[PDB]
Amino acid sequence: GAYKYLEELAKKKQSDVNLFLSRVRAWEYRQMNVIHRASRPSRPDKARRLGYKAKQGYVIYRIRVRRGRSARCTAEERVGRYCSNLRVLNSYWVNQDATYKFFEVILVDPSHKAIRRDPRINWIVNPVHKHRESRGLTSIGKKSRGIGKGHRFLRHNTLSLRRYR
Amino acid sequence: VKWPEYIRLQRRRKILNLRLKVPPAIAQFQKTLDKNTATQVFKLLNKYRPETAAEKKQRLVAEAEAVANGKVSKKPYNVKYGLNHVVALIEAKKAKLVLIASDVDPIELVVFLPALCKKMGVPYAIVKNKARLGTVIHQKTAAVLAVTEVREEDKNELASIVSAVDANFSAKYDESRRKWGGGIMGGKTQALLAKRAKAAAATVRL
Amino acid sequence: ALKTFELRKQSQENLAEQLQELRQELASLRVQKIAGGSGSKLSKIKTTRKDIARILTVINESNRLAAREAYKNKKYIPLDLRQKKTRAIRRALTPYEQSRKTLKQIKKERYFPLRKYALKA
Amino acid sequence: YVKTWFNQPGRKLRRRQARQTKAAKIAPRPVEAIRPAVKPPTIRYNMKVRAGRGFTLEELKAAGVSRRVASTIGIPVDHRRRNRSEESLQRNVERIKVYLAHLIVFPRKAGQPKKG
Amino acid sequence: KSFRTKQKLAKAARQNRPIPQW
Amino acid sequence: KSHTICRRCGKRSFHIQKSTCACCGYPAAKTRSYNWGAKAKRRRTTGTGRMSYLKKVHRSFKNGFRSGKPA
Amino acid sequence: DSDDERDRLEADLDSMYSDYTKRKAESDVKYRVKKARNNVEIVTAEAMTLAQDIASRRKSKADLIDEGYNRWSFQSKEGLPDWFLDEETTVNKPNKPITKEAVLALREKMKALNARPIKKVLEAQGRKKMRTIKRLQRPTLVVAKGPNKGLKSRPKGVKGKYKMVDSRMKKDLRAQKRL
RNA sequence: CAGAAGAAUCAUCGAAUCUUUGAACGCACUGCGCCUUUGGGUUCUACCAAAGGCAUGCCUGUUUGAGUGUCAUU
RNA sequence: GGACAUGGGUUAGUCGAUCCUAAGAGAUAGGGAAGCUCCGUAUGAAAGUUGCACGAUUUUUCGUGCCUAUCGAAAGGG
RNA sequence: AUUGGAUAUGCCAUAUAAAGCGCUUUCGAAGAGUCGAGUUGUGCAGCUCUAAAUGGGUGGUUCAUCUAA
RNA sequence: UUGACCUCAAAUCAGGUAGGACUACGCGCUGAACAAUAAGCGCAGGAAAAGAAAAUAACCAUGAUUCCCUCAGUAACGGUGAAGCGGGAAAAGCUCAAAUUUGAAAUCUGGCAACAUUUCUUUUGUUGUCCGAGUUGUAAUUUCAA
Ligand SMILES: [Zn+2]
Repeated sequence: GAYKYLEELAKKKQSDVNLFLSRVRAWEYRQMNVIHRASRPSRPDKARRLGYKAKQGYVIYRIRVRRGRSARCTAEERVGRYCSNLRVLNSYWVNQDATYKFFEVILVDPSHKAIRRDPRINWIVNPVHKHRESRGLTSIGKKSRGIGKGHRFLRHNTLSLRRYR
Repeated sequence: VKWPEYIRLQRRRKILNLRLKVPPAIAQFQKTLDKNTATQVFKLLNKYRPETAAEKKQRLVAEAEAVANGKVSKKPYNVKYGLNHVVALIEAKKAKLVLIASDVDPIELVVFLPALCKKMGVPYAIVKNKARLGTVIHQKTAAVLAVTEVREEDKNELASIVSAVDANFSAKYDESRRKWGGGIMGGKTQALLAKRAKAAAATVRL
Repeated sequence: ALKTFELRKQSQENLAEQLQELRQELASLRVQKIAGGSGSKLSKIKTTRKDIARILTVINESNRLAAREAYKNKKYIPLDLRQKKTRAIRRALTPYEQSRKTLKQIKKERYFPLRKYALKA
Repeated sequence: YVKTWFNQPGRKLRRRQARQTKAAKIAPRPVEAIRPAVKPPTIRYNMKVRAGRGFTLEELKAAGVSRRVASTIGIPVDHRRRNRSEESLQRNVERIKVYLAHLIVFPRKAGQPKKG
Repeated sequence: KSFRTKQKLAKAARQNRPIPQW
Repeated sequence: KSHTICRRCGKRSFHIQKSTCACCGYPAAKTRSYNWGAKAKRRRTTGTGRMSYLKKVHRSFKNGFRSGKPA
Repeated sequence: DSDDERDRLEADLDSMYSDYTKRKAESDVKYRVKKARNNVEIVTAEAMTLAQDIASRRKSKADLIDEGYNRWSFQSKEGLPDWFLDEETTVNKPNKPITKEAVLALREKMKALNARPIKKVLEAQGRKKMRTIKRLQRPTLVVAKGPNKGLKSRPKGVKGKYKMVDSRMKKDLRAQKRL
């Protein structure tokens, strides 16, 4: 499969191929708007493993955020507001230059029948997934608030008085 | 003249990809198979087109009627398509001829295929447009095609196509694909840039 | 007071004519009140107003049921004919969509469903 | 912020009702699954024996149950726990084997087409 | 004076109305 | 005069110069709410009006939001 | 011709950009007035921080050369068109760290010979001083009795700083004195 | 009080009506328009009225296009 | 009594508003901003309500030519 | 009336199918501007640099445990 | 010349969707003066969040999450202030990416047409057919416990 070669090819992000393409696409993304629709993912390998399937109801939106809160978290929140009728599934990193960091955000249409009839993405149509990006429930949103299992990551100041004390 | 923004982007990207220095793995796609051999390639490829969605249903309902009344065939021969399927065929050393589209949009989808095809010992060629490959397989686009088996009638035809690709694409170029591509400039561009370079190098170093 | 079941057995053109004559009767009775009326006339104002409502209800019900006949077994029907439970219910997953499973999960329940068992004490 | 326990009797009755509602749904079968026996992980507590989460994949296999039908008949499985000693293995095999001997399994309805 | 203020003034003058005797 | 009638909340708090009501925040889409104004909220919150549709939803829940006609 | 069609595209791209930069500059009043009327010059503070490091030997020259092989040095600019380079410098410019010492040194370089002569140090100081001089030249006891009893704000016929007394605070005053 | 004689200022409630606003959505904040269809009157190329429409972002599709974008075409 | 109660009273093709623009304001294009939002007003916008005209109908699949917001004045204009 | 999960029973069933367990002289993919290093802020974030494949994370006196993006 | 595709537009184009209110509980962001506090901002649900170990432990080992008791005012940090074990409530497990279906894109939205179905002429589907989406990868299979 070609998705193995893409995964190992995206690891070397300053090699001759990956440095030439990074500048060419960074200039190209700068010509377009800050938030513009992406017809297809620029990294089909990364979008695939983050939940994206090449069917109807899955959307890709490319956004650049100024460098210098996490930039990835800002990318999802600005895109989700821009496309308010979709659900922010996940997001990834595509490019960067001295001023901007470029991200691609995978969204899902909860009113599409190919989404509502898909047992593997039905979970996002329930109203409790309204604006996951806004409530810190995405992959980067979970990390930015320390959600995890281990020691690395109101019961204190309350006085609990029982009936028989 | 005021071009629209998207038209300006289109033409600037064309010039920008020329002035820059394109790496050898990305510049080898600028040098495609010649027009004569590509015609002969697609002649053989159009004898092995996968059967249409209607023609397949037409065959299946024909066999469905036979069992509905009361009731063994041959292995289908066609062209192999799909990036993951073709890459798996090359690594299996089953592909006899790989035809890579020259303008796959994220170029890294096919950037490793010439090297992978040369590593495994597979004759390969880079042909023009993703749409010609798509036309063969009844799609809008094929990033890559591959031939693994042909009928005994066309065994001699494929052996001639493979030799032509070897003589006209692999024996040719070869060193030309090991060189960084780009840097191409117009007739008057170097003179303008030479004046700009000497002016900048004089005292405009800040 | 006009009996509604009698009204429902008549055609719309007859209903329209009665509505026109009922509106004339209501207009005259209002004129008599502002010019000086009596106890009977004031009692006839509300009865006529309620009867005009009855005529309009029957005409409206007949019109809607006619629309429902035309749009029966259509994919799309007028918005005021559709359901109105709550905005959230109309947007929720349908029971068919909710109950959809993968082929993996269908095979699991077909071969290893939750059994009915018992422990002898 | 002061937490009060005036609903302590209300909570106790609500759980007893919830247990009763479970038994209404599933009557011939126990309202709790069978937990294994394990030894707590400390020098202070390793003499004792308490209830674990589930029976390891080796405890199920030794008893004769497969890991697929175990959940069906009410036997929880713990893919994480393992048997570092024969004492823990033989103890939980008999816990299952007693369970299987005391268990009544009602037959299901099997669909079978006209032909094979 | 628009229609709105004419109706507002009328209702303002309708608030300070003597109670009916029944 | 420095304030006129606000079209949204009907209070004479629409500032002439800033073209903004001091009570509700018109023409902003969101109404002006401030938790330090606890009494300000209870003066114009839900229930201070007809509440005609909410009373209809409350009444229609018991039977399951059903429709149709009886036998 | 593939070459000729290529050449005219570069000419059109170059010419249209120059028109854009021209009419973009024409919006400046000062620029319009201006048109009506090997070495290196260290003028950027970034270069001065670097130049200070080489001379002061704080950062080794060999380490500086190795640190110069980065993602940005391999993005060569040799021969690129102006419409591309102009945005690249504006956007894709690595922001190197900046030291106050280089800022002072640049100010020293920018200090012209006639920046602070006798007049610009005496009368310019004088105008500020005399301006500041012209800028510089530019409580009532009330007893809570009669109509003043039970007030909440400024009372009638009282202006400026004022204090209120009711003869009940006299007890607190004596206690405070004894404290 | 008067008056009326399946009553009711009844209950329940699954069918309807629901004026002007307001997230408020043709544009404005007394008004000013456009589009489709129907209708009237001493009365018809004029005038009038009525009904149904016309906000923004985005998603899927449809149709119509643009490109000195990538090509093919004896 | 400018109070209270009960009724009455303001009639426009020609008078004003309605129309136009003023300084300015202001949405749209784009760009910021964690953000409530801010900058921005022909700005690198594909900026035309049926922009306009031409044609025995053009391989009965449209060719040729031309030209290229809104608010803000009951004292201004009409 | 409106419904829920069962039971009994009728009809239909696309089974040339699908699954568990057991055996191997055959194989076994595992998430990157991420981890991390440096530094500046309040584990988290910014900036600079930027990986690995019995590798990597976390514990303990070589071992144990876990398998992130 | 004719036509494929890529990208980008347009429509009062076919069907959808978002906004505002409430805000006790819930999740984010921001944040003072004297406190992961108040205020301010964003976003949900009937619960939310968390959740099937890149978890503890040093034992004869434990085994997703949540909550309670306890650990314990303990260890540590220098007044602040946990967690492992232990007792209990409730228990349920799993889905993907990375594999060639290659002896057959086996997948799916929409239009039209019949056919059923309904808390319901208001709901929800099925069957047929056609255009499309999709090979730059939709199904079946597999998720390390394998
Ligand atoms: Zn208001």
